[PDB]
Amino acid sequence: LEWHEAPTIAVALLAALGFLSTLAILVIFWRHFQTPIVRSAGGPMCFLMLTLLLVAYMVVPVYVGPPKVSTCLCRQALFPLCFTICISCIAVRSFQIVCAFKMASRFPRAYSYWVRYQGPYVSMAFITVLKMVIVVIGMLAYRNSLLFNTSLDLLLSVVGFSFAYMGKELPTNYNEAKFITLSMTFYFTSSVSLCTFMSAYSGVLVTIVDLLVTVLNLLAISLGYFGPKCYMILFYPERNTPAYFNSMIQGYTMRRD
Amino acid sequence: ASIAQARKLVEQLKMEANIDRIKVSKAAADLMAYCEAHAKEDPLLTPVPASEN
Amino acid sequence: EDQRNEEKAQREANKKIEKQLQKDKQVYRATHRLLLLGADNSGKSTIVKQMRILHGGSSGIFETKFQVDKVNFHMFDVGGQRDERRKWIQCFNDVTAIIFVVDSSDYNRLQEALNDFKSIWNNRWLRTISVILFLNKQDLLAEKVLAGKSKIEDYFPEFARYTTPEDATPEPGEDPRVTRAKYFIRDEFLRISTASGDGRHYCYPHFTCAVDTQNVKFVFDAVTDIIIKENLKDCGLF
Amino acid sequence: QVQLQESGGGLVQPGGSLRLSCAASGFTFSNYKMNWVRQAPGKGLEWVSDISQSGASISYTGSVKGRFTISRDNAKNTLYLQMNSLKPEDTAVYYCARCPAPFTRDCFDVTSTTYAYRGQGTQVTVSS
Amino acid sequence: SELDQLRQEAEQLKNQIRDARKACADATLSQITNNIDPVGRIQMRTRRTLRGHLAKIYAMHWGTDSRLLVSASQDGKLIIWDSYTTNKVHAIPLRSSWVMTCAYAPSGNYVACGGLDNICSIYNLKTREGNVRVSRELAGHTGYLSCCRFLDDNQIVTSSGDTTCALWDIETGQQTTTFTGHTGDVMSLSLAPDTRLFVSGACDASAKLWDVREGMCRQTFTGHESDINAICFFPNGNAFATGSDDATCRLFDLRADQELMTYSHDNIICGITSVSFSKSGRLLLAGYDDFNCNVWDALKADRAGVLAGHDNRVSCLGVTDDGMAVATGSWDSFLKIWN
Repeated sequence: LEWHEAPTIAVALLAALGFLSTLAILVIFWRHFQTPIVRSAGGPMCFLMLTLLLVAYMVVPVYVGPPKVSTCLCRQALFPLCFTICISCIAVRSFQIVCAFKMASRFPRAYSYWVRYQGPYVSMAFITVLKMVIVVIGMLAYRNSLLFNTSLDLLLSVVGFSFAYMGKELPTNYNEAKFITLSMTFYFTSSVSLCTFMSAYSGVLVTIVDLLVTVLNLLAISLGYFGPKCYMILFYPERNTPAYFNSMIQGYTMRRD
Repeated sequence: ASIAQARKLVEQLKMEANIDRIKVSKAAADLMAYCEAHAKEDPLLTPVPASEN
Repeated sequence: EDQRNEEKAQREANKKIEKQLQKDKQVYRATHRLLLLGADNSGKSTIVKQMRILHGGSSGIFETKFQVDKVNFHMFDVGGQRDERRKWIQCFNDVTAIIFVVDSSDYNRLQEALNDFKSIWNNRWLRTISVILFLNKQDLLAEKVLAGKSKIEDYFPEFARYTTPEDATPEPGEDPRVTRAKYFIRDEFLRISTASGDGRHYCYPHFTCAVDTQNVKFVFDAVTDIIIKENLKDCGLF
Repeated sequence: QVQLQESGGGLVQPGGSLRLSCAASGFTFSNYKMNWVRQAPGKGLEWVSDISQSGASISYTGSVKGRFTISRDNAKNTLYLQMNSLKPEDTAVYYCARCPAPFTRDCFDVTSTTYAYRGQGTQVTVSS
Repeated sequence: SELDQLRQEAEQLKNQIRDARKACADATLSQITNNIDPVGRIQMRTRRTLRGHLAKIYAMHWGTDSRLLVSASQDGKLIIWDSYTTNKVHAIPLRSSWVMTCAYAPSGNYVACGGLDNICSIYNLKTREGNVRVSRELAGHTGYLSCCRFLDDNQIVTSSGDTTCALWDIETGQQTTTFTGHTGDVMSLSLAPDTRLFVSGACDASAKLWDVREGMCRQTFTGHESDINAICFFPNGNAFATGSDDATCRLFDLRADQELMTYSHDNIICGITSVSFSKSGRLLLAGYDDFNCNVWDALKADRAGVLAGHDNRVSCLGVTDDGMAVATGSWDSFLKIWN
């Protein structure tokens, strides 16, 4: 793996572009706070994923270089952690949206238990603890080790999809069906292709391919989730107003049929 | 209607007046004396030991 | 040994009381309480009667409990009190919504209704409660507008330059003057709601659909929207 | 005690002018939002105008806008109502009212048949 | 006109009363209690947090034994707490969920409640079968019930929003006496320790001292500037304190027939909902709309301490008969006990 090689510089510039985009999104969200868009996007949850994406982008050059135990440990210490936390955050937000718009009266007692036991902050902690545990038990023993992580991530994405499936008709600022489909299909195809290529390959420069796949995935679950929001809240300030949110939620709820 | 209401208000005002009025100094002295005499028996003022609730 | 038995009996009684209390809470949190407000000629009584006739249910309170699509409801109108309401209106600081009823055809007492709505909206305790605005008596308003004897501009000088909003529904067989007056009254009531609401609470105006079940549907939809927005705000997503 | 005394009412030919005053005593003037109410013969109490504590926010009824002006002076603890272009239906008893609580935007029970924070009222009559 | 003459006579009588009061005020309470050492920094702690209520708590009342207490919430319940053990003894469902007041009988045998139903319901606690059931439905008030206090097991004084108070004979369910004279909704009521007199603060910024036996207003105090929400007799019975929307507590004296001291601060602008003296009368606890209850030096008007912790507006307050603790209930359906 050389520093001066066309795939490596291409991946480095893609990662730099992702880092700049994430930093710009962070600055935009910080500047435009106490507005319905950021609160509906997740509030501090969005900031959490944004800074974690920032650190994942920053540790990208660590992946590139001579082999090292530190880089090897970081390989599964940080990027899979980024994927799992971001996808679990999106799934938790989708569950919150669906339980607020529907099933609040269909399953009343379940919602009371969920909101009384700090469910959003408990499921996330359970997810990160479980992923840390499976990661350490995996490194205790390329394809087999990553298969468990990809299965976990695919299960989380499938849960998010199955929860957002009934929310096709939900308002545009609370609907993420298109993003979920795109991200799930991209992760699935990338993981399938990578797992197929691990066995039947020369064995060299495959680190470039794996890092390229991971940075594309990071760029996906960053841009496909945050770009539309910033587009709407800079190019359409009129669309970002509490009165607009009131009217648009009302228009969804009481349809003329 | 309103005439009877005014008459009853006037009668009530007459009843309220023509009464004794102890000086403000004497009333304040009596209030202070009552507060000082019962100061030892106030659990909220003097902190009771934790043994006695 | 008596103290142990007494404490055990007290704990058992408290357990029974708490079980009954949680059973009661499971029903209380699933019941929507709506407070009906208006004037003498607003027409709250016909709304109550229609809602009781459509769904069978039910002194100093005109209480009415009914069930609409397996959802508990509780509509109460506070009659029998004095004209002063600044003290007993604080009881309904936790109701789901306030169903304010207005007589649109009564231009003489329309400013009183506007002042009452302003006082309710800007109350310190009634500052997080949405108001379902019911502009009653639309047929009488249409008759008064078409007659021409009484003009809105007589009591409201701002009606001379008023124009029908673009987002107006053209009901079939509607005179432009009638819809102009309707939407002028609706906007007059909505200006107060939008002047100081700040997103804490909303107003849901609705011209009454003659004598139809659509009013009950509008009340149900407004309550559902209020509950959805409350859930969104409690989740931190709005 | 809270006391409001009004003055200035009297006979006025149609198209005339008038000015009403409300000497307020017993409470701090600059803390309460003031009001003007009237009661035409054979009619109930009807709100006319109001004014904020600092005088920034002012509103009137439709029938008096462009004719009546409300102002307050916190130094002399008085409230004014200058009335121009009077018309015969303006014949009413004008009461100077006060919001029940200080530092409060909304005003409750201003036009109630009985209200403690209201003056005796001054009769204003318009006839040629 | 006769009305003008009557108004002039009333104004002259008010002027004479004011002149007599001014001549009677040779000093002030602050000018006299200036030499006494101030109370140290008063710090109470939440010993108990009685929980189990559904909606906002609107009233409470301690028991004579100073151990059991009753509270009324707006969800339609009357929970009786054993404050020592935090246990619940009774939970009485109510016909009308709009309840503004509750009371505990001096003997502990009955409780009373009322509200927007304009009815004072009395429940028999210690009955033969052990089940709390309504014993008398006192009706006759044309306004909401705001306060009720038991004279004894057969008499109860209730104040209502119809600008009148009343004394009820519970056995016959009839109004023995009616106390008229208020021009606004009566909001509070406090019995004298000797029970022969009581005071009531209404929404006309006036508190009137009534005679129970004769049914007449002996004295009237007009020092406030807004609706009076709370009233509490001094332990001596020769004075009382009031709370009002104008964010001031005022101590009035019966014998001097005039206001003695005001308890206000520049940074306090919210109304006062409940007041109650200490056992010795040196402290004056007062709940506020800012979710805080302030402890006031009743002799020097220095804010000794603050009882913070309630998430919603404090609405009721009460100090035990032995002064051991003070219980505050507020609108977040939580009761707290401090000492």
